[PDB]
Amino acid sequence: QFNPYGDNGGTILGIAGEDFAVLAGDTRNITDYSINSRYEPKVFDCGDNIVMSANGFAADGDALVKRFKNSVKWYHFDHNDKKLSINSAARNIQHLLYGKRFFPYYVHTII
Amino acid sequence: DRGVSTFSPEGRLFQVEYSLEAIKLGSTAIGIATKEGVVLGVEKRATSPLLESDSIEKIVEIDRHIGCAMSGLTADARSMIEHARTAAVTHNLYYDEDINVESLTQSVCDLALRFGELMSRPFGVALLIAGHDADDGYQLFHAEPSGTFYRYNAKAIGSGSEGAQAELLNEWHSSLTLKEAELLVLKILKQVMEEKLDENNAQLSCITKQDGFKIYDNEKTAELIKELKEKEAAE
Amino acid sequence: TGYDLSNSVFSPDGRNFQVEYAVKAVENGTTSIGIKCNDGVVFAVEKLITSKLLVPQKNVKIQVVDRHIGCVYSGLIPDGRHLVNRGREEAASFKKLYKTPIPIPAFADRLGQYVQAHTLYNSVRPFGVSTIFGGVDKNGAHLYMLEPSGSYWGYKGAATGKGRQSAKAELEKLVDHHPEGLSAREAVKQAAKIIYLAHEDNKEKDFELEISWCSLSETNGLHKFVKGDLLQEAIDFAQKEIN
Amino acid sequence: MTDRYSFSLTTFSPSGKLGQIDYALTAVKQGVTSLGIKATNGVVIATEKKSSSPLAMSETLSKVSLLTPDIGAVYSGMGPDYRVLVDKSRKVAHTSYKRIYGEYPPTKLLVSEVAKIMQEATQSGGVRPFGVSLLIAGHDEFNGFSLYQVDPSGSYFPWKATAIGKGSVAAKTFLEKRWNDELELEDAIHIALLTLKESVEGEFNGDTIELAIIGDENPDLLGYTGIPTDKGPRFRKLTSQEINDRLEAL
Amino acid sequence: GYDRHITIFSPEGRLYQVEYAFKATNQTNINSLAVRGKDCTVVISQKKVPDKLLDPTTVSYIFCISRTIGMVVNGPIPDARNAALRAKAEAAEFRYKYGYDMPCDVLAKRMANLSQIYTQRAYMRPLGVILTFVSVDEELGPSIYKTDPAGYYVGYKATATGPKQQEITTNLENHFKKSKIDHINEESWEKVVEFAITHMIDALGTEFSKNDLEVGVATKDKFFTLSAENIEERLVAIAEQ
Amino acid sequence: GYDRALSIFSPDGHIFQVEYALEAVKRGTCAVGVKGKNCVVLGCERRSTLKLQDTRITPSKVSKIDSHVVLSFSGLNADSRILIEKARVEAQSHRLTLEDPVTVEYLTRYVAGVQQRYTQSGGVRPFGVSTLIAGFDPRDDEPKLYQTEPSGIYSSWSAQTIGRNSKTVREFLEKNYDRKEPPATVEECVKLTVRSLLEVVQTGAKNIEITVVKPDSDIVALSSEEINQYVTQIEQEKQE
Amino acid sequence: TSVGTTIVGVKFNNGVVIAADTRSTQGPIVADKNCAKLHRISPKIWCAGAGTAADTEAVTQLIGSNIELHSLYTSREPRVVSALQMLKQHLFKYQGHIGAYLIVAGVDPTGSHLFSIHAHGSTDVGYYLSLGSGSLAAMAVLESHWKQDLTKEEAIKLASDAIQAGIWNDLGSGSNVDVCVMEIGKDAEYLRNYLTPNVREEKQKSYKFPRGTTAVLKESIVNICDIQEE
Amino acid sequence: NNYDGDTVTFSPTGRLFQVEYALEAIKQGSVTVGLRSNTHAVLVALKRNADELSSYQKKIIKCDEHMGLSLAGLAPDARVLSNYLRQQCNYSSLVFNRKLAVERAGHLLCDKAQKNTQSYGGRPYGVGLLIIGYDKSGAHLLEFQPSGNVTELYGTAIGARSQGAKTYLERTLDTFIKIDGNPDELIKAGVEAISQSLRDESLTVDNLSIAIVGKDTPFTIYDGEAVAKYI
Amino acid sequence: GSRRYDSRTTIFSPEGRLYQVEYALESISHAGTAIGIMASDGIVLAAERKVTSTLLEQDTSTEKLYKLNDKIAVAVAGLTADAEILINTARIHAQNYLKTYNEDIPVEILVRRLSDIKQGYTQHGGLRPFGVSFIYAGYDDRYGYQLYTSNPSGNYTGWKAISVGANTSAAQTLLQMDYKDDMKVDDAIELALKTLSKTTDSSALTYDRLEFATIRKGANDGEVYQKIFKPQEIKDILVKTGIT
Ligand SMILES: [Mg+2]
Repeated sequence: QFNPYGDNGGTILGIAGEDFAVLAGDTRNITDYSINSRYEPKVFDCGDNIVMSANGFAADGDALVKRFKNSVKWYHFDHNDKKLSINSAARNIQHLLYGKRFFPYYVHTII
Repeated sequence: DRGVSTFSPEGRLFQVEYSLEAIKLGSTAIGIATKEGVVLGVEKRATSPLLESDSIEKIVEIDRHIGCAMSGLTADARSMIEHARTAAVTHNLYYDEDINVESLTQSVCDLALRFGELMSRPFGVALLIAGHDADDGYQLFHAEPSGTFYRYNAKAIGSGSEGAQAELLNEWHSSLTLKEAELLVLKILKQVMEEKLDENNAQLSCITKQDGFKIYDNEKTAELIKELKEKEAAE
Repeated sequence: TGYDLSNSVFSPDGRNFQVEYAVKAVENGTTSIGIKCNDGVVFAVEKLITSKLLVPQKNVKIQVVDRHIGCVYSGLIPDGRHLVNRGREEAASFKKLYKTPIPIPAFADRLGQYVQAHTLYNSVRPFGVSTIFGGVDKNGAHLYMLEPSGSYWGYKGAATGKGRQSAKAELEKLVDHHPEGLSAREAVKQAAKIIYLAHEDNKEKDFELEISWCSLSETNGLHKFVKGDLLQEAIDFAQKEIN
Repeated sequence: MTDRYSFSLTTFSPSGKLGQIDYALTAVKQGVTSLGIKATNGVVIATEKKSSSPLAMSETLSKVSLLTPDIGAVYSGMGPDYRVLVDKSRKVAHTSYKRIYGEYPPTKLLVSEVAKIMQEATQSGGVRPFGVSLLIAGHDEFNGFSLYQVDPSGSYFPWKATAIGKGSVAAKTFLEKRWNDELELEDAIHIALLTLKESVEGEFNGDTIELAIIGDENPDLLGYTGIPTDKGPRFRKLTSQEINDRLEAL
Repeated sequence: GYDRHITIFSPEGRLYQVEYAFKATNQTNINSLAVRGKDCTVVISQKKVPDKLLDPTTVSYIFCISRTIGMVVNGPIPDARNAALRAKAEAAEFRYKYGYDMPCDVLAKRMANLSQIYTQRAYMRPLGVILTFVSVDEELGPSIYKTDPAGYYVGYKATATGPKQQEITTNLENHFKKSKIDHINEESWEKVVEFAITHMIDALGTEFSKNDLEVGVATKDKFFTLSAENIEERLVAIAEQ
Repeated sequence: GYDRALSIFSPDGHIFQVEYALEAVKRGTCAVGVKGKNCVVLGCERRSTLKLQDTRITPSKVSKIDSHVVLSFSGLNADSRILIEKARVEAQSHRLTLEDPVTVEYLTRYVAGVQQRYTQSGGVRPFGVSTLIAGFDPRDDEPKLYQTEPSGIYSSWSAQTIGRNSKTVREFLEKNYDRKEPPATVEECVKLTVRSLLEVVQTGAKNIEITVVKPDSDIVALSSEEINQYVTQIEQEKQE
Repeated sequence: TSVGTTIVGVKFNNGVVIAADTRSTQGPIVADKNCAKLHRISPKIWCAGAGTAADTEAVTQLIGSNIELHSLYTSREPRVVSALQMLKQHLFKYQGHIGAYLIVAGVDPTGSHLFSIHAHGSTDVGYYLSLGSGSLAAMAVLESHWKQDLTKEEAIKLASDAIQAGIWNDLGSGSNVDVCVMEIGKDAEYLRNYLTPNVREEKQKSYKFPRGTTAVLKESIVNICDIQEE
Repeated sequence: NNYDGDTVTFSPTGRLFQVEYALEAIKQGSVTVGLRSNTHAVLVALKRNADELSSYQKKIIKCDEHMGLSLAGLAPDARVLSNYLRQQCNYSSLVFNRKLAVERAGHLLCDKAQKNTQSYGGRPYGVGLLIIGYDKSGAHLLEFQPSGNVTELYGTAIGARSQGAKTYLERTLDTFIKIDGNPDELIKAGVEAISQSLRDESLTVDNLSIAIVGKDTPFTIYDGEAVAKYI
Repeated sequence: GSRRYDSRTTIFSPEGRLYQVEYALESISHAGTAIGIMASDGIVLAAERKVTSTLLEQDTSTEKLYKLNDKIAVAVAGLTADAEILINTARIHAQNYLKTYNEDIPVEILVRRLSDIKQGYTQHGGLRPFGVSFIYAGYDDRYGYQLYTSNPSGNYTGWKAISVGANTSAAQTLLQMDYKDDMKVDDAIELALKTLSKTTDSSALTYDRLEFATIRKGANDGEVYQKIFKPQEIKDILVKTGIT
């Protein structure tokens, strides 16, 4: 039987300061007991001063980040180049994720 | 006969141009934008004295920060209002914020040219959309059945529009107060209306950042009408 | 009367006037030609320079279908592009199912049936283009010309557009003077001359020459544009003949 | 593309006339004469095989058609319209009846189905009415022998005897004088041949006349033996020789 | 007067669009003829290549529909190829569904039914063609069945189509009045082709070279068209007696 | 599907199909609505060109949409049935989802919305019907009376009439109806409604129908004799 | 599918013969002791069915119906290969869910034919075939006595002997032998109950009851007539 | 005349009048200019107001970081076509990690407009577009007509009185094509070009709209006081 | 395109009338007269066949009177083929109701359903309306004996006595003159035949030109019987009432 999911390992960490924020992640990508890559970037600059990581199944992780980056682009087109605030980005990502409620993106997302 | 989406030899869509004629027959609606708020006012124009005039609803809320006035075939406006309200609420659901006044207006205007042989004809109503957002402050837009929308410092639509617009040309300046705008709408409505203006055949409304969109009570408007009469008799 | 107001209506003559009116749009277009040579085909077209602001060599008119077929047309350019887009879909599905690239006669009928279909209903307009097309397949070289009615035949030489009468006369000379055949390189030279000669019907504005070819020996049976030195050589040959 | 004619092409005129139906009936009037006569023990339907060319093999053109083993049809008007109606009538006898009840439809109900198809071409979008009138003869256990006429409007009527097409007015008068409720099948055939001769100009023989009957069961035409209840079709097309034999006793 | 633009009845009960489609049939100015032998069916058609720039091998109005069935068309080539493609599809589908080769008369009926639909449905125009189908059927033998824009079809002992069909028809009628049989009593198809060409020459009053004719021949289990050199051999035999 | 735009704008900015639908309303029998202080009365004209009619079974002019709201109309009878059915379905749908019966304004807004939709949808003509919708909101004692028309506009009325000769009865109502003091009782309201129809009707016999709607789903249709007593009393006061 | 049935088909000189037993079963219980398993597709094309009895009957009637319409459309007598092609394409489409296992035989203008067809849509050609739960018993007889150039009388004998092997040795088969003979240039002859080797012996006792044996609570006339006049 | 009722009807001379009437809407529109060098491509557009209280209608729309256009005619039609371009630019990036070539963008717009000229029920687009972009083959300028005809040019102008600007660019051709690595001088040439199409009115601060794209310059639109430098 | 040939069957005139409905009613005015009369103990349906022939098989013929179920029947005026389309739909609706509720469909509910179908063809679809007017004669246990009529507009009304088809103005006046509320079926039978005899365009009213039906509780005890009269039975009632 075909299993549409996989586990690419990885660990990410987000901390909010008083006037700053950090999003960190290891660069190792794996399946089972093998290393796929020692440097595969996992945390991404998505524009509008937002950084994002979708950790877990890397195919879903890459798909989500890609669709959110795209959502930032179209937010600018549709709303006169208005900056996407972090709270608005968060609500948007909820809808991206819940859209696949019955076939989920197998990731834990942090922005 | 001929297509509903046909161009004239001058390069204009027949049906759109004809709907503009229906809007000219509509009751007058006026909007004035200031740095203290945007005022919206309409002529109710009841067809008979037995018609309860407070059931005439030509000023409508779209969201807390966006109001709207109409002129022309007002039954056509209902689905436009329904769309506007849905778009405003949907954007808040998707983005946890207020929608920009321009974006709301653009969403409404996207419906306009969706006619052919979609709906069977253009809308026969024009809208004055007024509101406030953090990026561009107080705004007033004129949404037409052509799909075009212009931003205005002040604008009149309906049967008394060209006389009213000439009056708005002279009276508007960038330092108008909200109170000054209220009286100005009342003054110009009184000028172009057939019947004598009072609190039952005319309606006022405004949008401010603090209190949002508010339709004025007949008692509140009646006082502003009395204030207008006295200041015109003052010279 | 009124028989000419609607497509697919037979007049009392048995004619489809809307198709005949589409031909008028074709006759109004620039001159395009096709020459069938010994092991391939050559296509050429007149491109009117409306203004100095047109970037030279950029507004390419001749189109490739698959990798072995060339198409050129006169009349409404957008209609020609629509026909080629369909032709590309037809060629793709043929190769998908049957593996082998679409033979030129097979391809000719695919375009023919599609153009003919636009004469069956009043809800569509006929194509405002005549298309000259062809290439090399397993049975050798083939040249076709397709009209707004959907009518097409195989040709030794073909011409359409405003200077078609001039071009046809030139093509007829080549057929008579070369019963054994014409080489691909000769056909390119001759194509350049014929377009230059046909430009007398469009003498007001100057023009740009565009040539392409498919040849078994010269291009390995693939469609290629004539560029650089070979194009200049053909232009020189053409300019020498008009003087 | 798409059929964009979703509106009726037949409509009421100010006088209440349905123009396209009237014009369809005019096309039927121009058609070659066909007739039907009902006897006590059978029904006969007949028409002229108006051959368009002598090089044409008129046997390959069947104007009289079997619909079911006990039901036959003939027409006057547009042949191509008749041919497609026979295809639809044959199929509907199976789809809306035989595949449900395991038996062939009675004459009146098959006629009803054909009538419905013709009615729909009078009201549906983007079509014209059928330019034919049909005469349908048949037999079934509970209704016995019957003969029906179906018109372009979809209206149908049962007849003792009738004629349609070119010389129908004269032919119907001829049938009124000859018909009675005691006719045997051979008498009806004789009257059919007499009536049909009046409307025929040229040759009048078994090769230019098409004639069929609904009569006794034909076990010789069944194609198999062994089932007592299956006794064969009641529809039988007369041969060229069988017609000529009855033209000597004419 | 929109009853002349679409396929609805005129006050006289006529379909003008069908009548005008019959007129388009003769637009090519080509005449065809079909006859039956003992073992074969032969169809001949005039071939006219008016332009020297044309490839004459691609100019044809005879089509190989299936292995057994051939079709000659009288009318414009776009409609001719429309009918040809459909007939080929119908004949192939028939064999797939019913497990035996589609008969000539059945294909004719099917195409006639399709044509009938165009005379009743408004959105579809009639095709301006007359289709003559030929074969040697496994049940009926040599067969000629012809279809027209009205949706009419019938079998023929022999037939002719085109601007000068009447002259050819009468010529054929007169021959069969003499012989009193429904076919050309000849063993070989070569001689049946020679008969067909001879009687077209007599009827039209014109001589033919090898490039002025187009010939199709149906035998048991195959239909095929003759080359220019095959036709030349036929013309030589005609001239030598 | 049939998609033809039947309702379209003309050069002068008019939609003739909507305006011609109003002409169908003008032809329809007269309907009138009058609201008192604690009731609403719907009066309807019955043309006496049709006798031998069976009045038990013949479709009555006033229809209950719910137990608390009624609808009368002028115009095409067949068209009105479609609007009545839709309204009745929506009334039950509202009770099912909101767990509260429709307000008179909501029901009016729905019917008016359906009418508007039929003025800019392809392949359909407008309803040749204007309606009077009357009743009381749940747990409310304030009378409600609304009017709709083919275009889809609607509004509230102290008193209103529609149909043939409605110009005449509106004339009567405009001079006889006082807003500061509406008909204080059922009697006064029914009397004023019958009086308004008597300006237009002909014989006060089986030509006048009267339906009284009171608060809390109290709806009753008056009989021939009850109405006949109003007709009698009105003319006896008139002989003076 | 339904376990049961013995059916055979045998080619001979100038035609083909099919035969079947007459037992239909529901589990171990005999539902009908004189079932008719020989079905007619057209006058001279007959088939016999094993497996799900409703499916064999239904698929035969459907193709038989379409074969009749095809025959009328083409003005030609139906061919066995047409019945075969229509049956197999229908069955293949339903992926075996229509549990029809048939032996199809007949004569047509092309000649005499004998085919088998299996529920998933595969077909086979042969001179002798057997299907059903008693097919192995039947095939044993066919493999022992079949030869080339059988006469009509020899083929009927062989076919019925093969069915008898099923009747006696297979529990899914029993009762009688039905036969249908399809000869070229002749009417097909359906021989219902060609053999009857299983008549029940007379019972030892009559079980006719004395009248009034059964206790009755109520009696009433049932109105089967329509609503009456007057 | 009898042949202008719909787009599906040719005239007896082979003309499509509905398309020609759509072309007429562009001529009524406000003037806009396009020109390019080998490093940059520039759009200059004269915006039109309804009256003195109204805003000036925006003329320039961004399609991607490397592409955008200016419009003349029906503005809603430009919104439809620009939305389609945005999607196509976006599809190319998402699926192929590839910036959409300006020439291919022109082909897509041609085909989209063509379908509206051959079918019943529809209408042609009533807008002209000037597309500029910088891709893997340098700077580009395209002119789109709703007939479907798309043309690659060094410079051009569309709208009312566009002929004056077009003649100027035809004279200046040899000068402005050489303005490489100097954005301000290329815009100056565009502002001088559009000035040849003005009558009675002149270029003010809310009147003028300028866009630029180039080698190391994302597509950016200048309005308001950002264009005062060029007035 | 196709718009050119569209008659637009569902539009208002400037006067607010539906063209096609009005023209369909004009068609119906030429159809044979049908009359329905309701009495206290039953309903009568009487209708005139249109100019017949001596060769028409009358005993198997039906053009006017149709059975919808055991309790409800209709008289037809207009296009017979159009009527049969609607009649079959009505027969199905009655059975749908019987299956759903296990009770016979009340007369009005059936009438409303058919009338709504007619209405639809006047408002949407772009098709011509049905050129048919019905008289419905039926019984249910709520309202008892009922007469209705419907026409191509989809409008329906209830009646004590009514006519459709030709000469309805003359027929309705004659019915209005002689009808009384306490009338019985046997009296109503006579009125219907007398009215047809006076309004007919034929020279004389004979059995072969008539279709006749009664719905009576003259069925043995509390139940209803439909009686479609045979040709001989129409001949007898014509003699009984003294018309022939
Ligand atoms: Mg047609």
